[PDB]
Amino acid sequence: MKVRASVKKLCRNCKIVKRDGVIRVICSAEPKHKQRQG
Amino acid sequence: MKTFTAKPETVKRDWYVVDATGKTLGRLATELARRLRGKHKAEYTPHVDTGDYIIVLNADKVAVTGNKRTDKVYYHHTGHIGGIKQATFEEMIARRPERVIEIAVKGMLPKGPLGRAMFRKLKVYAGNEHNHAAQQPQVLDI
Amino acid sequence: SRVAKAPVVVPAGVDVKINGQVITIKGKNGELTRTLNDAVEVKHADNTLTFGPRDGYADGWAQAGTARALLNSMVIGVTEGFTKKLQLVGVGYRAAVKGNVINLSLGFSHPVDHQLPAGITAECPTQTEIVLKGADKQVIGQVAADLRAYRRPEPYKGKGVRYADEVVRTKEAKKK
Amino acid sequence: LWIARINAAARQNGISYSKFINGLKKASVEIDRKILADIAVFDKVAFTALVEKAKAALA
Amino acid sequence: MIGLVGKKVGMTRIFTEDGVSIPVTVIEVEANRVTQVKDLANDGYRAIQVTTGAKKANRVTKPEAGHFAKAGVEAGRGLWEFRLAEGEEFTVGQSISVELFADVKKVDVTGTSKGKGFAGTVKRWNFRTQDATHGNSLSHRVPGSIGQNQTPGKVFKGKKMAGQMGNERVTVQSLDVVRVDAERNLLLVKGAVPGATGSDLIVKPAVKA
RNA sequence: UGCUGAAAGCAUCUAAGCACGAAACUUGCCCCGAGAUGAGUUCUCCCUGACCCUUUAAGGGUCCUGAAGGAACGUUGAAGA
RNA sequence: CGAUGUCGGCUCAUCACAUCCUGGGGCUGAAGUAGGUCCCAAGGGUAUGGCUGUUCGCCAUUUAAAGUGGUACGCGAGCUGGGUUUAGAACGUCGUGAGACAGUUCGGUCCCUAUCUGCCGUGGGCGCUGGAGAACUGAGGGGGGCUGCUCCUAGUACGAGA
RNA sequence: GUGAAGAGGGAAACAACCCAGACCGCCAGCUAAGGUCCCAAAGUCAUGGUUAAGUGGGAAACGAUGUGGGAAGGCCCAGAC
Repeated sequence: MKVRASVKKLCRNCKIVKRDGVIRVICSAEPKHKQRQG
Repeated sequence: MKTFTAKPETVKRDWYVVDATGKTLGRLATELARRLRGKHKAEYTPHVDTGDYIIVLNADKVAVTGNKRTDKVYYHHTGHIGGIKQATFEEMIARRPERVIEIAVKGMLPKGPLGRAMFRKLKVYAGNEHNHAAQQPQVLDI
Repeated sequence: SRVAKAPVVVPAGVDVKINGQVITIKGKNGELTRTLNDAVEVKHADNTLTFGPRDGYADGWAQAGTARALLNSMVIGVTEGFTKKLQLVGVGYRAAVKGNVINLSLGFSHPVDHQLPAGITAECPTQTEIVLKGADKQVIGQVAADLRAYRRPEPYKGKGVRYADEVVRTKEAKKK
Repeated sequence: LWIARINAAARQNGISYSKFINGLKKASVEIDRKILADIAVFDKVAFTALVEKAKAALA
Repeated sequence: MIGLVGKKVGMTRIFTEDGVSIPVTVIEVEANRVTQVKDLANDGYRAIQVTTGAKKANRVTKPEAGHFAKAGVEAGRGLWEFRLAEGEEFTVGQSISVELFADVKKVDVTGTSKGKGFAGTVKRWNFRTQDATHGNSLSHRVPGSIGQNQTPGKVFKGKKMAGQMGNERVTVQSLDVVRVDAERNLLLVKGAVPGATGSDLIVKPAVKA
């Protein structure tokens, strides 16, 4: 995962939302793809 | 160019009370400080402090609730290894609702021996108790 | 901003008191439901209602689309009730409910108990369903969120407290 | 130092010091200076009658 | 529930069948006179004054004699005050005794430690003595280095040096009531307490449901 | 970590409005503590005298003889340089 | 440069947080127990024995850790004074030589009548107002703060099981 | 070009940077740089432009449907996202 300041694009299967100021990313089908800050 | 003199033995103060309901911090601080130092009625000024007393009996009802109630630090140094003591406005008003306005009014006052003699007359009240039954302060607008 | 520009209709047989302090409503599914006034004001001079900023308060126009949502739910909570979503899943874990006081058995030595707020009813109609009844959509959401404080279900077995709405699934022998 | 009793008296009649004093500059040729503004110390109406005059003269 | 006063008679080991030998402290309890009760306008709370002797009737002054006249002037050995809350019934009409402990098992004692005011770094502050041989110049009894150099410019508050020792209030809490006698006005407690043999002890009950 | 939800008709721990959480933070604990000059508070004890001057609601002087309480003095301390 | 005591040894502080341990938990090639990695956090904690001038190093046994840094890489108007960095001696080398030496050891001082800021106990005033006496408020400050071992829940969760 | 040999107003406090080069005064006027809620003298001035945050008030490469403006293209009100 890592703490990150880049969100970019990395996997087309990701679902993105801005939550409590930061960008959150979760991926249903492709493995390990996740983000908790951005 | 002399035109007047002060007389600290003449009696003039008559007490007035303000309602904190609907009042903001910088408003209540500046509108009280100018009336406590005196810049609106009988100005001499800068020489002595010319206010007639102006007080608050219920300090908590200030309108600081939509923005910057989650703000400030009110830092205090005790001189021990515990460091500087921090409190947010929402903590500071909750323990002693007089202090956030007594700090702000003092932040709207001059400093040194006369600026201290203004603050000695600030006389903000605490405890939600009727103690003005003969003082009889009339209610003043800001 | 979109939704405060548009109206909502008062359903037939619903009774409102809406022209002063404390808004009161009743209907088919709820009686003496009331709320205290806030920064948004509703217009009742037609069978359709519209929202705008209440005088004597601040920034209520940015809140008018939010007031609409809480009002629509305040009608739903007296005309038909709300959607049930809380569940407890996996063998050896089950809820207990008095009507009245609710408890979860979910593998902790914590109490995992709730005395309920006023006007809230609790039911556990199956081995895995939980239901909360009332007229405030937020209280039946938040009582469920205290019941969702322990035993988070994992992507290896899926056992614990869950909603009928999820961002995680179980995956077996996954890549790697 | 004299400003202390001047600005505080304009600010009690709906005008700023910087507009009050310039209203007395728009009056043309007539005497007004800061050392001569002390009429309020004897009677405050004497200054009120000059501030209402400055407001009329400013525009 | 209030408090009581008595004298530290001494301490003696009582022995047990499986060990240990257990010191028991003996407290000789006085007729605690109940000289005063605070009520009307007394800061919204109630508090009682005990009195622990009769002193001498020749030594009294009128400001003390009138203030105590409501129970007669005695004022001996110490007055002491305790807070009266949740007490149900009023304390006046009988002198308080070890009946305060007829059901209670635990107590807290304010021992008042025997004075040792002379102090020192080895006696108070637990520091060593430094180098009796091999070489050392006037640094044999010291709390080490009292402050770091240059940048601080000043001495810190709360250092391990100077002051006085003993004569603290010093509470003790890990006690047990061994015997009570309301006819003799006598109390026995397990363990050691601050204060010398022949000194006066303040005690109050400890309860948790 | 969340409920309820608008900006983004979906979505969203936040903006309005609600709920939880760390050996931290603040109390409680233990001791100090109104010079807190922002100089707290109760109870008890005591005192019911005259005269003069400038002249005056200010100031100074004279006589009469004094309560409540303290101080002095021991014998000395478990209280001390 | 009319003169900031240097290395190591002893004795003892204060602030950071870039966290070794202690509380929290996220991601994972995380079933579970773990390992690998991430960051909220500096309130409490963070050995001992032998060799050397000694840090630096090495070795043996202990540990919830055997954290890193600032403060002249903290404490000579601090203790110690073996090295470096005094007069004398003694070895190896270069030079014609006085000398010189990315060559090295033996003996070698550590001063202080405390003024001011500070710190730690303790007297005496002025004050709340007519004077005295007994006692208690709580605006506020300080202290306190981690942890080893074992047992029950339980061989419970997860997992044939291990 | 200035401090060297340059005083004054401004830059928190500042030599050299900014305004200006001081013969000596005025209970006198007028401006500069800078400044006018309060500390601390003076507009919380008139009118227009921009951001939405303690930005303003330390800060990079980098990253996000944060977003107003500009010119076209597409879908677009017998019916768009």
